[PDB]
Parts: sequence; structure tokens; C-alpha cells
Amino acid sequence: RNLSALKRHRQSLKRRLRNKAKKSAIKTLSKKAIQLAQEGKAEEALKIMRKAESLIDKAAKGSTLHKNAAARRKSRLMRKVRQLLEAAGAPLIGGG
Amino acid sequence: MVKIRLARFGSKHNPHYRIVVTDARRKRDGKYIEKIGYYDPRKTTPDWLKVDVERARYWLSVGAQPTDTARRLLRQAGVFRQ
Amino acid sequence: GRYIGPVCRLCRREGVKLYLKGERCYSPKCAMERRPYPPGQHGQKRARRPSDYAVRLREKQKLRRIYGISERQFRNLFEEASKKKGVTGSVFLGLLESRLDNVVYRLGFAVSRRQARQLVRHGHITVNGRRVDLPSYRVRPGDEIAVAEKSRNLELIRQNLEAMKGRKVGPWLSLDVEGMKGKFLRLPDREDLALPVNEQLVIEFYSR
Amino acid sequence: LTDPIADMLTRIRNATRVYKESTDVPASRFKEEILRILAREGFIKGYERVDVDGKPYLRVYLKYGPRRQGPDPRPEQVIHHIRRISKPGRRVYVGVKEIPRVRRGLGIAILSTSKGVLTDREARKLGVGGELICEVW
Amino acid sequence: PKKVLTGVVVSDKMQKTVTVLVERQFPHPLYGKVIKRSKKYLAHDPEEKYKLGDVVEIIESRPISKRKRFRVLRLVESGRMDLVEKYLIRRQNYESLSK
Amino acid sequence: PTINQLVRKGREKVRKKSKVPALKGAPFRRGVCTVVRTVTPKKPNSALRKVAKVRLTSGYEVTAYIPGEGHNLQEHSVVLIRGGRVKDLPGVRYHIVRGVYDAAGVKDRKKSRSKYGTKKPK
RNA sequence: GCUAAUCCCCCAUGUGGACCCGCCCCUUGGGGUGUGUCCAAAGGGCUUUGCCCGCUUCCGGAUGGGCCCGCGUCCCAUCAGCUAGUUGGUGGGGUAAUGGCCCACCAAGGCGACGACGGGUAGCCGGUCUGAGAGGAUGGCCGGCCACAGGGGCACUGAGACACGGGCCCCACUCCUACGGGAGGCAGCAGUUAGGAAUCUUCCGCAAUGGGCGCAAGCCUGACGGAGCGACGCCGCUUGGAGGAAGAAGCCCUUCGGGGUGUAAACUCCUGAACCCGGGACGAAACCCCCGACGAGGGGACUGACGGUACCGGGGUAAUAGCGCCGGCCAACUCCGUGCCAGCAGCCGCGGUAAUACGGAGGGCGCGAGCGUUACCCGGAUUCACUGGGCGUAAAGGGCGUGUAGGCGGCCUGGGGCGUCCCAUGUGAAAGACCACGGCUCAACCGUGGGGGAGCGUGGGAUACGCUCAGGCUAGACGG
RNA sequence: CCGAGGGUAGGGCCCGUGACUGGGGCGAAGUCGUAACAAGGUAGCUGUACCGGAAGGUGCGGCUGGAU
Ligand code: SF4
Ligand SMILES: [Mg+2]
Ligand SMILES: [Mg+2]
Ligand SMILES: [Mg+2]
Ligand SMILES: [Mg+2]
Ligand SMILES: [Mg+2]
Ligand SMILES: [Mg+2]
Ligand SMILES: [Mg+2]
Ligand SMILES: [Mg+2]
Ligand SMILES: [Mg+2]
Ligand SMILES: [Mg+2]
Ligand SMILES: [Mg+2]
Ligand SMILES: [Mg+2]
Ligand SMILES: [Mg+2]
Ligand SMILES: [Mg+2]
Ligand SMILES: [Mg+2]
Ligand SMILES: [Mg+2]
Ligand SMILES: [Mg+2]
Ligand SMILES: [Mg+2]
Ligand SMILES: [Mg+2]
Ligand SMILES: [Mg+2]
Ligand SMILES: [Mg+2]
Ligand SMILES: [Mg+2]
Ligand SMILES: [Mg+2]
Ligand SMILES: [Mg+2]
Ligand SMILES: [Mg+2]
Ligand SMILES: [Mg+2]
Ligand SMILES: [Mg+2]
Ligand SMILES: [Mg+2]
Ligand SMILES: [Mg+2]
Ligand SMILES: [Mg+2]
Ligand SMILES: [Mg+2]
Ligand SMILES: [Mg+2]
Ligand SMILES: [Mg+2]
Ligand SMILES: [Mg+2]
Ligand SMILES: [Mg+2]
Ligand SMILES: [Mg+2]
Ligand SMILES: [Mg+2]
Ligand SMILES: [Mg+2]
Ligand SMILES: [Mg+2]
Ligand SMILES: [Mg+2]
Ligand SMILES: [Mg+2]
Ligand SMILES: [Mg+2]
Ligand SMILES: [Mg+2]
Ligand SMILES: [Mg+2]
Ligand SMILES: [Mg+2]
Ligand SMILES: [Mg+2]
Ligand SMILES: [Mg+2]
Ligand SMILES: [Mg+2]
Ligand SMILES: [Mg+2]
Ligand SMILES: [Mg+2]
Ligand SMILES: [Mg+2]
Ligand SMILES: [Mg+2]
Ligand SMILES: [Mg+2]
Ligand SMILES: [Mg+2]
Ligand SMILES: [Mg+2]
Ligand SMILES: [Mg+2]
Ligand SMILES: [Mg+2]
Ligand SMILES: [Mg+2]
Ligand SMILES: [Mg+2]
Ligand SMILES: [Mg+2]
Ligand SMILES: [Mg+2]
Ligand SMILES: [Mg+2]
Ligand SMILES: [Mg+2]
Ligand SMILES: [Mg+2]
Ligand SMILES: [Mg+2]
Ligand SMILES: [Mg+2]
Ligand SMILES: [Mg+2]
Ligand SMILES: [Mg+2]
Ligand SMILES: [Mg+2]
Ligand SMILES: [Mg+2]
Ligand SMILES: [Mg+2]
Ligand SMILES: [Mg+2]
Ligand SMILES: [Mg+2]
Ligand SMILES: [Mg+2]
Ligand SMILES: [Mg+2]
Ligand SMILES: [Mg+2]
Ligand SMILES: [Mg+2]
Ligand SMILES: [Mg+2]
Ligand SMILES: [Mg+2]
Ligand SMILES: [Mg+2]
Ligand SMILES: [Mg+2]
Ligand SMILES: [Mg+2]
Ligand SMILES: [Mg+2]
Ligand SMILES: [Mg+2]
Ligand SMILES: [Mg+2]
Ligand SMILES: [Mg+2]
Ligand SMILES: [Mg+2]
Ligand SMILES: [Mg+2]
Ligand SMILES: [Mg+2]
Ligand SMILES: [Mg+2]
Ligand SMILES: [Mg+2]
Ligand SMILES: [Mg+2]
Ligand SMILES: [Mg+2]
Ligand SMILES: [Mg+2]
Ligand SMILES: [Mg+2]
Ligand SMILES: [Mg+2]
Ligand SMILES: [Mg+2]
Ligand SMILES: [Mg+2]
Ligand SMILES: [Mg+2]
Ligand SMILES: [Mg+2]
Ligand SMILES: [Mg+2]
Ligand SMILES: [Mg+2]
Ligand SMILES: [Mg+2]
Ligand SMILES: [Mg+2]
Ligand SMILES: [Mg+2]
Ligand SMILES: [Mg+2]
Ligand SMILES: [Mg+2]
Ligand SMILES: [Mg+2]
Ligand SMILES: [Mg+2]
Ligand SMILES: [Mg+2]
Ligand SMILES: [Mg+2]
Ligand SMILES: [Mg+2]
Repeated sequence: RNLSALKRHRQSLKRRLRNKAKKSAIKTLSKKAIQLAQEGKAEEALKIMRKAESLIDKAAKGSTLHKNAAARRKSRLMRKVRQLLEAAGAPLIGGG
Repeated sequence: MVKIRLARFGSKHNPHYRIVVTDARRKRDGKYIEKIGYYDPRKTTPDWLKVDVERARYWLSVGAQPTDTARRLLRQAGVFRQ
Repeated sequence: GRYIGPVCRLCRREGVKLYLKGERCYSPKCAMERRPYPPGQHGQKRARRPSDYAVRLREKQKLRRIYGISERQFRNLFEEASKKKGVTGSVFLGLLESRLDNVVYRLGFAVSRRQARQLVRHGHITVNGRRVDLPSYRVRPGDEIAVAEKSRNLELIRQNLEAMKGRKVGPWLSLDVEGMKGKFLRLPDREDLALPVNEQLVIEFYSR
Repeated sequence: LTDPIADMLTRIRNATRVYKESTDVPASRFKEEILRILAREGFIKGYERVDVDGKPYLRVYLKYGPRRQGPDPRPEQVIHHIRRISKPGRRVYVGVKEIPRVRRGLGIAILSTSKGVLTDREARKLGVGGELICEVW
Repeated sequence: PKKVLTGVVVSDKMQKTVTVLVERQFPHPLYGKVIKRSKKYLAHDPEEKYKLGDVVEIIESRPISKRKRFRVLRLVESGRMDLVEKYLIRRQNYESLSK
Repeated sequence: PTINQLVRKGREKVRKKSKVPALKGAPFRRGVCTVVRTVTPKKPNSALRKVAKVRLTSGYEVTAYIPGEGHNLQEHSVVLIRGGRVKDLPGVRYHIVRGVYDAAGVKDRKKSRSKYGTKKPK
């Protein structure tokens, strides 16, 4: 009337927890970076973008983001940010 | 992983294995990649074993894993002779 | 299994002597030599022209009733001969001949195939050494058909070997008397046997 | 006219049923190649390029059997049978290995191939297939 | 190899995309006779260079949109409106096949 | 037809119509008898043929023939049926199997007992 | 409320990899490079300055998958028009990745008699059954793929699932309680029940093969290896064999003289299925231990569910036959009884007092632990006719024109080479089939080998015919 | 936001069934007449129209598959 599959279920709930926690912070920071990048604030834009970029690849180390997802996410982050800064500018740090 | 093992043919109380390379996740008598020899445990014929030792070493080279009771039939067939 | 019944009624229907008994066949107490007419209430009534079908039924039944064999195994052999290369008639006749119970009766080990079966069936026969009790075994060229020594010292085999001193046995067969052992040399050509059967008509029976 | 080739074969077939010495068909460099095979294989005495009212024709000299005994003194044919295989309605193509033996060997299948007009025999010889023109015996 | 077909552009009413009608022959499996069958492909034309009536080649490609799995290879011929007519008239006839 | 006519319309594969619809694919079907009576046959015959109305497990209710001399069939009798018309009895498309359920075998059969569901006498 | 790690996070290092910008090669997002930026890791065990299992990051291989395309895949046209995420574009979202898969906007398109849309039926194939072949029918078992896990939806964890014996939610149903509340998912192996014409043991075993975990011992394995049941099928075998009357009784027939069953029986000899006793497997040598170097190699041992079965050896009893048919097709004939009755019946047709046609008997025919029936498939059916049919009167020319699409098209010469034909080459899994041999005492079954083809991808080749483009002709056609 | 589904409302296709009713098939030993087959006793058949217990009759035009 029970197995260790119940055990396997329990583990999933904790990993989901840790997963959601990282992915939200990414989206929160990525947009935060994008936010600043429009109203640049060129230094602050690049400053945040690094912390997002970091959290992206650090989530990629685990089961959070697949290698290509992190790469996919980062490619879209930088591209949006830089072109946001191409209006006004200019990129105060790195980068880059 | 990719493996080299025995897929039973023959019939009831009439064993007859084919040594073969196929996915470990396959069903044992399932579709295989390539046959590389045969074997008769009941020894009812002059050559109840034979192995393409040339081929059996190719897969082994690339990461195929033999069963324990296949390693026997591969050593005896002189694949492990250095 | 096989026919296992009154065997003289067969010959009387066939209009031919089928030598199915051994000894009695040659005596004037034979069924045919006393009554050459069909078994039953109407055997003396004047026969009407047998249909095309009737003719081919008889010839097949004849060739089959000779070997005391079941219609299935008869059919299956014919089919095997129907697939196999060459003149179907020859291969069929040869295959019918290559049966162990027949080879046993041919080399004269027995008086009748009917008796030749029980000899095979009761282990009294062997081939190339090993014992065989299977009346259907497919005799090949090179097969050494012998009596088992544990059956060598028996009356019925002796009496029947005591007749096989000088009787000649077909161009496809050899024999060592006293030692109670012979050999199958080759597959009988149609010439080798003169069976009262137009075997062409047998093919034509099955082509319906 | 819709099938020039068939018309010829029909002109021949019809003409032989009344045992004409010859008969005329409208000319073509392809009808000739066929007629060539027809003559060499011995179906016709031969042909020659004539003109009718200034228009090109092929005259075909017909070959028959000997005078015969009985109520019907009409001789046998040399061409008993000739008819289209491939048609405009349906193009019949055969590879070499599937080329039919006309009348167990006694007749020929004229064929148009990428190596000229050949018979069944010649096709297996040259080793090529093609559109099956007609069968004749 | 990536499959390449030749066909006539029968519509240029889309943006950056044309309809390429490709025809083909084959003997009928039972009846022998050579029969014609055609099929329309929507092809990607990034520059909108191709016109109505152009006989062109298309190569099978990575998906561009839905229904778009071919890019235009090269111009083969220009100005075959005679073929577009053959296509168009058949469509027009369909309004006389209803009830 | 022209070859072209064949390419367009093709040939028409004509289907076979079952002669035993109430069977609905099955070799035999169980039913219960509603009416058991006698019916006069059509020309050029003359008799009183034994017939049963049976309501099947296929939802159908068909008229069935009763083969053999004498029977123990009545209303509410459970019966099994098989195919085969009785030509001279229009509307009868099925035979009742003797020796099954409430259908006993024929008393005193000696010849052909399997078809009349009668055990072998000693 | 305490605590460990191969649990979790932070800094570092950067072989490398990830991203933006630039550039060289390439040509869809492929490879390299420079600047900026970003990213690692985990230890455990024994014989302990050395091994073993791990861990991290990156490149390649191999294997298993995702997605996309060409061609092929049933019935109804008494379904003829279908379509607003619809077709395409721009920009994002999303994924491992392409994509209207999703969103916003813009354009107004997309599909359809070469059958769209709608309805009906079906999981598809290797193959299987039949058939001379062509073709028809079919997809159980075995192998490949798909789909599903009471009915639906959804995501979580993960390399991989939107997961049969994991999770959430809604429904139906059922159950349990202490009436306060809760639980389940056999289309896993058995088994129950209902339905039905009908389809199995709540068996035995991890010894074998394969699988999961572990350094390993080993543990789990209703996969599987076997057993039980059911003539369901195929195959092998048995109920005996030799002798034995001008021929018992019994029964049938009869011209009353006789004919039949019938060498059949009886009886004589001979053999010895069953059974009783003795011995008793092939399947099992690996892992492991020993030495060697935990490798190469050599040597040692353990273990058998089936099973004391098969089988080998000794003894040894004459030991189950049934079913259908006997008018013609179609093989097998007589008597009695009934009297258009009872009944038979696949078709033709039988029975109304001389029935080889009903029922019984004798005799006969055919098969034989089977014989018959029903149902369905193909065949006979050249009766949907490609192979291989027809339309004056047999079923069948449209009442007649005109013409759309389509189908088909004269003679000559060139170019292309699409059809077409040839060669090379890849694929065409295995099993099945075909041929040969071999293993079970034969066969069925099974093993080893051999021959292949269609069909498609590829390269090369040919040009007669069909095609296409080009240039001519006048016989068709039209005009003066 | 979308969303299983539940609910309200109006459509479409199919199946089953229904007082009663239309003809159809078979049964057959009933009833009425005799339309068709011969020149079938008014040559027949035909499309159409009207009429009559019923086969049928008649008008109009058509066919010979009409005897003489
Ligand atoms: S005795 Fe032998 S031969 Fe004479 S009839 Fe009886 S069996 Fe036939
Ligand atoms: Mg666990
Ligand atoms: Mg937030
Ligand atoms: Mg995840
Ligand atoms: Mg990852
Ligand atoms: Mg193991
Ligand atoms: Mg048998
Ligand atoms: Mg003889
Ligand atoms: Mg032959
Ligand atoms: Mg002789
Ligand atoms: Mg046959
Ligand atoms: Mg033809
Ligand atoms: Mg796009
Ligand atoms: Mg009931
Ligand atoms: Mg009658
Ligand atoms: Mg029937
Ligand atoms: Mg009977
Ligand atoms: Mg600690
Ligand atoms: Mg760091
Ligand atoms: Mg470890
Ligand atoms: Mg996009
Ligand atoms: Mg969409
Ligand atoms: Mg929108
Ligand atoms: Mg708009
Ligand atoms: Mg199409
Ligand atoms: Mg259609
Ligand atoms: Mg449905
Ligand atoms: Mg189907
Ligand atoms: Mg279905
Ligand atoms: Mg045929
Ligand atoms: Mg089935
Ligand atoms: Mg399957
Ligand atoms: Mg579902
Ligand atoms: Mg579900
Ligand atoms: Mg559920
Ligand atoms: Mg269920
Ligand atoms: Mg995992
Ligand atoms: Mg995923
Ligand atoms: Mg679930
Ligand atoms: Mg699923
Ligand atoms: Mg379950
Ligand atoms: Mg599971
Ligand atoms: Mg309580
Ligand atoms: Mg709760
Ligand atoms: Mg339960
Ligand atoms: Mg079960
Ligand atoms: Mg059960
Ligand atoms: Mg039940
Ligand atoms: Mg029941
Ligand atoms: Mg079973
Ligand atoms: Mg195991
Ligand atoms: Mg392991
Ligand atoms: Mg367990
Ligand atoms: Mg178990
Ligand atoms: Mg059995
Ligand atoms: Mg006498
Ligand atoms: Mg006598
Ligand atoms: Mg007597
Ligand atoms: Mg007597
Ligand atoms: Mg006897
Ligand atoms: Mg062993
Ligand atoms: Mg072990
Ligand atoms: Mg060793
Ligand atoms: Mg014993
Ligand atoms: Mg013994
Ligand atoms: Mg004794
Ligand atoms: Mg006896
Ligand atoms: Mg019979
Ligand atoms: Mg009669
Ligand atoms: Mg007869
Ligand atoms: Mg009398
Ligand atoms: Mg009476
Ligand atoms: Mg009867
Ligand atoms: Mg009489
Ligand atoms: Mg009488
Ligand atoms: Mg009788
Ligand atoms: Mg009868
Ligand atoms: Mg049967
Ligand atoms: Mg049929
Ligand atoms: Mg046919
Ligand atoms: Mg035809
Ligand atoms: Mg006809
Ligand atoms: Mg005509
Ligand atoms: Mg006309
Ligand atoms: Mg009209
Ligand atoms: Mg035209
Ligand atoms: Mg044309
Ligand atoms: Mg032309
Ligand atoms: Mg040309
Ligand atoms: Mg070409
Ligand atoms: Mg194969
Ligand atoms: Mg053998
Ligand atoms: Mg093989
Ligand atoms: Mg072949
Ligand atoms: Mg090939
Ligand atoms: Mg040319
Ligand atoms: Mg020209
Ligand atoms: Mg002119
Ligand atoms: Mg003129
Ligand atoms: Mg909704
Ligand atoms: Mg709704
Ligand atoms: Mg609800
Ligand atoms: Mg009514
Ligand atoms: Mg009524
Ligand atoms: Mg009149
Ligand atoms: Mg009159
Ligand atoms: Mg009149
Ligand atoms: Mg009138
Ligand atoms: Mg009125
Ligand atoms: Mg009146
Ligand atoms: Mg009037
Ligand atoms: Mg008139
Ligand atoms: Mg007249």
C-alpha cells in the first residue's frame, strides 16, 4: 500500500522549490537590467546585466536551465540591453 | 548503453543463442544493431560457437559492454588474447 | 493410424492382387484367386462405366493402399514431390519407397509391410547403429538398415531371413544375409518397380 | 490519323487477308526501321521508297505460303498475327529482363530502344529494354 | 539530398511568399498509362523578386512558417502566363460545378 | 471502356451481402423461443414443417427451422441457432441446433446423429 | 528545538566552454579568432608517499531520440464548396531546436472535382491467407513504429515523462468507518464477475538468457526459463503381426438353386503400448577464489525450477474407434416401413402404396482420434475483365448540337534528356518464405549457410519512341 | 490570461419508435372481368393528357418490335 516512490515524490517538491526560486530572480533581474537599459543609466544597466548573466549560468550548472536555454536567454538579454543603449548611451562599463 | 549479449532463439528445451550488439534498453529478443556470431550451449553440433572477432572488437573499442556470460564466449573465441 | 483392417477386400475392389499378406498371397487360398470380384452384396452385378473421376480415385487409392499409409501423409509426400525438382511421378514414388517400413519390407526382413511396421515399431530394427521405432523415417542413400542384435535371435526374423538367401533385391539395394543387415544404395527409378499403377493418373487426381 | 505506326501494321494485316502482292503505307524514317526488321526476320519480301501523287510512301511486297490442297486452296500466311502493344492511350515500357518471348520463340517483339529498333533476341543481346512496339508471328 | 522541384508561380498575392505549382508524371500502378499530378507549394521569396508566370526551382528547406517548407532556388524562366491561364481556368470552372 | 476511362472512374469492387444478418458475425447465437408451431411450405411441396420464432442475443428476433422428427421445444425454451435457409419455407433463414440447451436430440436416430444431436446408443 | 554529507550556497582558478560587438574562411544558426563579460567541482574505500570507485569543465565517438520534406495508404459526391490564427509578413514569447506552437500588429490571403470540407470504417508495416500470375482479402501470435493506462485536463522532478503499478484537479462508480471522516484505479501475472457461440493455473523457479542497483558478496525481476489446462492447430505414434474354411453362428440379400459380411471371426504361433524395477541427463560455466599484474594467461570451485522428467538398461500385458456419406454434380445399392404424411435439401429437385432422394437395417464409399456442421476470407468468377469482357435485337450509345477542362495527335531536321532504357552504388533490419546442409531416434519445430528481387536516394551512360524547346514542309485541318 | 467541465439558448446530421396511411413482395385451393401473346377478335407498343370497379379506354403525335 506504499513504496519508495513516495520518497521520490518528496524530493521533487524541494527541487521544484529551489528551481522556481532561481528562475524568478533571473526574470526579475533580467527585466531589471532591461528596465535600466532603456532609461540608461548606462552604467547601472550593464551593472545589473552582469548579475543577471551570472545567475543565468549559475542556474545552468544545475537542473534549472539547460545549456542552450541559458545561452538562449543570455543572447536575448545582451541584444535587448545594448540596442536599448544605442539610443543615448554610452556603455559605462563591461560588458561588453 | 550499447551492449553485446545473447538473444535466445531456438525453442522450448532447445536453447540457441545469437551473440549480438544491441541497446541495453532493448527487449532481449528485440531489434539489434548487428549480429556478430552465434552459440549453442547444448553443444549439439561440431562448432557450437563462432564469433567475428574482427567486429566484436570494433564495438568493444567504441564503448560496447559485454555481458558476463558473453565475455566467456568472447574470451574463448579469442577476442581477449593480447 | 494406418488402415489396420480386413485387407483382402482391398484387392477385390482394386481388381488387382496387392501382396499385402506375405505367405497367403501366393497360396491359391488368396482372395483374388477365388473371387476376382468386388466386396459386398453387389460384387457380382455387372459394373457400369467408371467415371473419369472414378478411375483416378482408384489408382490413388491403389498406390496408397499398397503402402498401408494414411491419406494425410500420402498427400504431404505428393506435395513435397510436387515442389521438388524433376518428374513429379518419379520423386513421389521414390519418396514413398524411401520410408523405413517399406525399406524393411523390401530388403525382405518381413513378409508384409504391415508386418514390416511392427518390426520397426517394436524396436526390432535399427539404422546406422541407433535404434529406430518410427515407420516414417526418411531413408537416404548410405543408410545401414540392420536388425538389433537383441532381436536377431528371434524365430520370426529367422524364418523370414531363411527365405532371403538368393532372392534378388532391386538395382538400388544391397544385402548381407546371415549378418541380418542391408543398405539403401540409391533412389528407385520408375523402371526399378513395375507397380500396377499408372502414376500419371495420380497427379491428375490432385489437380482437381 | 492518330497512330501512324498502328495504321501501317493494320494496312499490312488487312492486305494479307486478300493476298495482295504489295501495299502502300505513308512513309516515315521510323516506319522504315520497323519495316527493315520485318523484312530481315522474313515476314515480308521487302520494301522500297515510292511516291504517290508526289507524296512519299513505302510499298511493301507481301510474302505468303504455297498453294494448298482441299476445299480452301488459300495459302497460309507468313504474318499470321501482328498488333500494337504500346499505344498512344497507354505507353508500354519493359526493361530487358521482362521482355516477353513471342510464341515460345517462333515470333518476335519489335521494340524501340535507345540503341535502335531491335527484336527481343537482339535486345537481350545488346542488353537494353524500351517501348514495346508490337508482336508478330 | 534536399529535394528540388520545378514549378510555375501561380500567385504572388502574399508578401515575401509565392505559390509554386509543381507537376509530375508517373505510370498508373495498375493501368500503366502515364498520368499527370500536380501540387502547390508555398515558397519563401525574401526579396519578392519573382513574378506571376515565372517558371522557377524550389529546394526543400528548414521550416519558415506553417505550410512553408521550401525556399525558391533560382529563376529558370520568365513570363509563362500561358501556364497560369491553364491553372486559373480550372479554378474558374469550379463555380460551374456546384449547386 | 478506354484506358483513360479506367484511370478516371476505375473499376467497382462489388461487395457480398450476408445471408444471415441476425448472426451478426458470429458462428452461432443463443435465443429464446416465443412461438413454436407448424408452417405449410410453398409449391411444389406440401407438409407441416416445424418452425420456431426465436429472439436472439443480437437483439434480433428471427424465425427458425426445427430439423428432425419430433421435438421438445415450447415457449420460453432456450435455443441455439446456425445458418442455412430452408428453401421451401419463405422467411426461414436459420436452423435450430439439436442437442443444445432446451433443444434435445432426436429420439431413435441411428444414421447421421451429429447433425441431429443424438448421443451414440449402446 | 539539535546535526552530517557525494545535500545547498559563496569566493577563487579557467584547460576550456556560454553570450554581445568586430573580423577571416564558410554559406540558413557551420569553423576559427580578438576585446568585454559569465561559468566548475565531492568525496568514499582498502592492504595507505599508492591504487580503486567517484566528482568537475570541454572536445569526439557510439547509441537512443525530437522536428521537417518527397512519394505511398479505405468507403460515400444522395458530403461541393471549406477557412479569422484562417494564409503570409513584421516583432516578441517559448522550446534542445525549426514552426501560428503562442501573443501583438500589418497585409488579404490559404484549400478545393488531381475530390477540399463533412460523414462512415480502420491502429500502420515486416508479413499472413488465397491465387497460374496479375490480383483479392487480411494485420491474431512473433518483430518494428504509433497510441493509450476508469473518463478528461494540467504541470512538477528529470538526460529523457507531461509518466499503467509518480503528483494535482474535475467527473462517474465503488468501497470503508466508530457516521466524526477517508480510500481506490489488473488494457501487468494469475484469478472473480458480467457479456458471449467461445478462449487457461489465484502453479514452479531466478538454475538458464536479459534487465535494475552495488567495488563485490549479492539483492530485486508474474520480463523470462518451465510446468498446469483446452484434440484449438500442425506433426509423430497406438488400438497389433504372421497363419488360418471353397468359407461357423449371427444378421442381410435370393430366382430358394444360392449370393453377401469374410480371413473377417473362432482357433495356432510371434511381438510387447501401457505398466513394474534399475540407472539418470544435455541445459552450468561463468561471476567468484588462486597465481599471474584485479590486465593477457593459466589453474580452483559453487549453483538445475523443469525433475528422478526425458532418455538408457531389464522385466512385461493383444491392448480405444469413431464420423460423414452412398439420386446427379460425386466415390458408394439393396430389403422393409411410411404413402405430397413423416421428412430430406448446397443447387437441380425428392415423398400423392415399387423411393438407390424420407426413417431403419444390411451391404458399400471416404477419411480416421478424429469426422462433420455453422461463420467468414480467397478460389473457381474472363461474374469490375491491367493481365483478361462487353453495349443492332441478350443488361448496356447520352434526343441532337456547340464547346470548357482533360485525353489523344501528321512529315522532316536539330538542341535539351523529363519520361524511357543500361551500368555502377547505397538502402531494402531480424524472423517468415525459397534452395542446401545440419540438431532433436523422424516429423512438426529449430540451428548454420545461400540466392535474390521490386521500390527509392546517388554518380555515370544512351536517344529509338513519348516529352520539351527551336527551325522547316504540306498529305490533316481551314481559307481564296 | 487561457483553462477540464458545468449551465442557458438556438441550430445541424444520424438512429430508434408512433395512432394511422401509401404502395411492394410472397402465400393461395377466393371474387370480378378478359387487357397482352394468332389480325388475341378494336394490330401492338409508346410519351403525354383526360376518364373509368379493375385490367384498361380515348384524344394527339411517334415507332414496326405489325398479320394480311
Ligand atoms: S491374399 Fe494377399 S494378395 Fe490375395 S487378396 Fe488377400 S491380400 Fe491381396
Ligand atoms: Mg530511493
Ligand atoms: Mg516579481
Ligand atoms: Mg527541469
Ligand atoms: Mg543543464
Ligand atoms: Mg545475471
Ligand atoms: Mg494424426
Ligand atoms: Mg506388393
Ligand atoms: Mg515437379
Ligand atoms: Mg524385381
Ligand atoms: Mg489446386
Ligand atoms: Mg497489354
Ligand atoms: Mg516567419
Ligand atoms: Mg436470454
Ligand atoms: Mg413435392
Ligand atoms: Mg449454408
Ligand atoms: Mg451418419
Ligand atoms: Mg558540518
Ligand atoms: Mg565563481
Ligand atoms: Mg561512487
Ligand atoms: Mg519568429
Ligand atoms: Mg495555429
Ligand atoms: Mg492575433
Ligand atoms: Mg486586417
Ligand atoms: Mg493534389
Ligand atoms: Mg471521389
Ligand atoms: Mg466513430
Ligand atoms: Mg482498415
Ligand atoms: Mg477503431
Ligand atoms: Mg484467375
Ligand atoms: Mg483477427
Ligand atoms: Mg504486433
Ligand atoms: Mg486519454
Ligand atoms: Mg487519463
Ligand atoms: Mg483517471
Ligand atoms: Mg477497465
Ligand atoms: Mg535520473
Ligand atoms: Mg524537456
Ligand atoms: Mg498519472
Ligand atoms: Mg503518454
Ligand atoms: Mg494497474
Ligand atoms: Mg511506473
Ligand atoms: Mg469517530
Ligand atoms: Mg484530506
Ligand atoms: Mg486493489
Ligand atoms: Mg488477467
Ligand atoms: Mg479469467
Ligand atoms: Mg462468465
Ligand atoms: Mg452467460
Ligand atoms: Mg499460456
Ligand atoms: Mg536471473
Ligand atoms: Mg553493473
Ligand atoms: Mg519482491
Ligand atoms: Mg514469480
Ligand atoms: Mg495433441
Ligand atoms: Mg461357397
Ligand atoms: Mg464364401
Ligand atoms: Mg455365413
Ligand atoms: Mg452364407
Ligand atoms: Mg488377422
Ligand atoms: Mg550442466
Ligand atoms: Mg552469483
Ligand atoms: Mg581467467
Ligand atoms: Mg524411473
Ligand atoms: Mg522395456
Ligand atoms: Mg515374453
Ligand atoms: Mg485380437
Ligand atoms: Mg463427406
Ligand atoms: Mg431416382
Ligand atoms: Mg456413383
Ligand atoms: Mg419381395
Ligand atoms: Mg405415418
Ligand atoms: Mg441425411
Ligand atoms: Mg410409386
Ligand atoms: Mg416403398
Ligand atoms: Mg436411403
Ligand atoms: Mg441425399
Ligand atoms: Mg474440425
Ligand atoms: Mg467467393
Ligand atoms: Mg478477378
Ligand atoms: Mg480490359
Ligand atoms: Mg460479359
Ligand atoms: Mg464502340
Ligand atoms: Mg443516336
Ligand atoms: Mg436530357
Ligand atoms: Mg484543348
Ligand atoms: Mg500533348
Ligand atoms: Mg508526335
Ligand atoms: Mg525531337
Ligand atoms: Mg532522362
Ligand atoms: Mg529478409
Ligand atoms: Mg537431421
Ligand atoms: Mg535462415
Ligand atoms: Mg522470388
Ligand atoms: Mg538493387
Ligand atoms: Mg533528341
Ligand atoms: Mg515546329
Ligand atoms: Mg489538304
Ligand atoms: Mg478548300
Ligand atoms: Mg470555454
Ligand atoms: Mg463548453
Ligand atoms: Mg464542473
Ligand atoms: Mg404498412
Ligand atoms: Mg398495409
Ligand atoms: Mg388494346
Ligand atoms: Mg383479348
Ligand atoms: Mg386487340
Ligand atoms: Mg396513349
Ligand atoms: Mg379516379
Ligand atoms: Mg361500378
Ligand atoms: Mg371514353
Ligand atoms: Mg397514332
Ligand atoms: Mg410481327
